[PDB]
Amino acid sequence: KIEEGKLVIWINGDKGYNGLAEVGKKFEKDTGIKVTVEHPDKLEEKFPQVAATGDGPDIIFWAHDRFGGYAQSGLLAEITPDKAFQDKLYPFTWDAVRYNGKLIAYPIAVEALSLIYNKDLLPNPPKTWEEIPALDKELKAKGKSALMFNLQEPYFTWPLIAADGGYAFKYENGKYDIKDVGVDNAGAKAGLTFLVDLIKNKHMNADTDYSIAEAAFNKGETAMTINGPWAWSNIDTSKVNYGVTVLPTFKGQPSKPFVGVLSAGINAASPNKELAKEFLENYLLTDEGLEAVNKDKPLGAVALKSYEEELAKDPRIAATMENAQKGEIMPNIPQMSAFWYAVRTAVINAASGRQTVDEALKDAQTGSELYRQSLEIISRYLREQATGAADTAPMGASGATSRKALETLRRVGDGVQRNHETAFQGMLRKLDIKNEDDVKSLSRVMIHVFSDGVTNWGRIVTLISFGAFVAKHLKTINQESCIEPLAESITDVLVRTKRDWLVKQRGWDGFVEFFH
Ligand SMILES: COc1ccccc1-c1nccc(COc2ccccc2C[C@@H](Oc2ncnc3sc(-c4ccc(F)cc4)c(-c4ccc(OCCN5CCN(C)CC5)c(Cl)c4C)c23)C(=O)O)n1
Ligand SMILES: OC[C@H]1O[C@H](O[C@H]2[C@H](O)[C@@H](O)[C@@H](O)O[C@@H]2CO)[C@H](O)[C@@H](O)[C@@H]1O
Repeated sequence: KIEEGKLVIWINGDKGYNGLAEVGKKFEKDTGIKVTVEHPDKLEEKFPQVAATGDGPDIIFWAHDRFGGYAQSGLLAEITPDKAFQDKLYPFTWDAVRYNGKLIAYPIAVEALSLIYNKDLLPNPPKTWEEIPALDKELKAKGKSALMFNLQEPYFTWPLIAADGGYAFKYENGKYDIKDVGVDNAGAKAGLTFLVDLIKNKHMNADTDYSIAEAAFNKGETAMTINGPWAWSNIDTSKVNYGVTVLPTFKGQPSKPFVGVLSAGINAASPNKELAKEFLENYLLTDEGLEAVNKDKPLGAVALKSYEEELAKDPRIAATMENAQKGEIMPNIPQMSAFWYAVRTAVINAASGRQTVDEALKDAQTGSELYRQSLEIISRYLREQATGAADTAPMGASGATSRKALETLRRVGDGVQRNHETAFQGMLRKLDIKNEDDVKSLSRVMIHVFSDGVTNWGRIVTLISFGAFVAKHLKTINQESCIEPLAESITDVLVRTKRDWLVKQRGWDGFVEFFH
């Protein structure tokens, strides 16, 4: 479906897309291949939908956090640069784009938020978040405000939520404990409560978004903002005497921004993969290519060592790296999209007063844990049904919920398979499942049948029960390796299509209560 002999690129509208188009024109001059750069709204949400049907751009740019989910869905081509090329970029940038041992994108630049301040209003920035209410009172008396930043995207509030101990997925001993989510701990509550109190005390407004905060800072109305390197170009045009510095501390601890590596992935459905690799390696990831993008909107600390050696001399880049070192590189696990949606809703609801901080972060914790919790129950049920023996591994975090949900699923799911054996057997025979490809075909039908019907626990149990019925068949035909992917497929469609309803039921605790 993607046209051969051209390149279509998607990049966010806050990045240097006109500079990127200049690199595309240089590519066309040599090869005669036209390069079209687009910046659609919500491109990070559109890409997984359109690429799943074989459509979409040839190349997608986004921070690396979204790319593990795309790679898990088979939407990205593996990238295999030679050693000479790999050595030109910092190794930690390649680490950001590695998923299941394979490189799935080219790293471009390292982005971290910093505190940006107007030196003409505030010659010295505040070192702590705690002093911002008094600074706002002093500035309000002269017709100014202390701080405005985007409150609609959780990326900007995360540094404050993480400062006193909030975390997305625990990281210790060089590994993630994906079962350990920290969005509703005391640290996360303290940071979000601080933000909500700034709004309650009229130091900030819940409706402030990217455009509003940018306009206020660039017009000299607010003394400070929180933003990344891409914002510096518009501040330069405004002529505000600005500085870029370390984010304020909270409870004496540094603010911890989630660090993104802007990366370029190649669509697995592209018939232009070799053209895309040539464009990215030999035109974009060069001093001249990155300089073209950087001159339109600054990239941050670029992954290309030769160019970064020059950019690192800029005090704004040193401040960006200082904030990056105090924060953490984002995970790229497929559940990052769910974590971001959950925290986005939590911040918006707490800031507006729709939910208290406790209610908001409890829902965010449920939403963030949903995939792993659902897979634990569904995988265990399918495998024990297929083999006749249960998994001996400990349940882990939220073990009581997992154990009680599995006990409930055994009672209700066994009843579904018993009573509906006729239709289940008839469907299993019509599907003629013999291998991995037949399981993938079953999964596509399963998605639309499940999604279009009514949302209730009885239909959710039927979906999972049919999965167990298929798992028994897979065991019989020596295709036991197909059971875990089937469990992942069932988990995917459940948590993706029914996300809001599942969170509203308190997840699997609601299921246990419903069938008590
Ligand atoms: C109060 O209610 C409850 C309380 C406790 C527990 C359960 C319930 C409950 N509450 C609600 C419903 C049901 C039982 O529903 C069924 C039980 C058995 C069969 C059907 C349905 C309808 C149901 O189906 C599904 N529900 C949810 N997710 C999925 S994903 C999926 C599915 C579909 C195709 C695939 F390839 C793979 C998977 C189906 C599905 C839908 C229809 C199906 O058969 C239709 C008849 N065919 C069979 C084949 N034969 C040759 C011709 C006649 C079958 Cl077998 C399946 C598995 C499906 C529904 O849509 O409501 N139970
Ligand atoms: O707000 C959640 C959002 O955060 C990050 O997105 C950043 C992006 O990394 C920056 O390059 C810039 O565009 O600002 C975005 C925030 O508006 C994550 O990369 C993204 O996945 C997540 O949804």
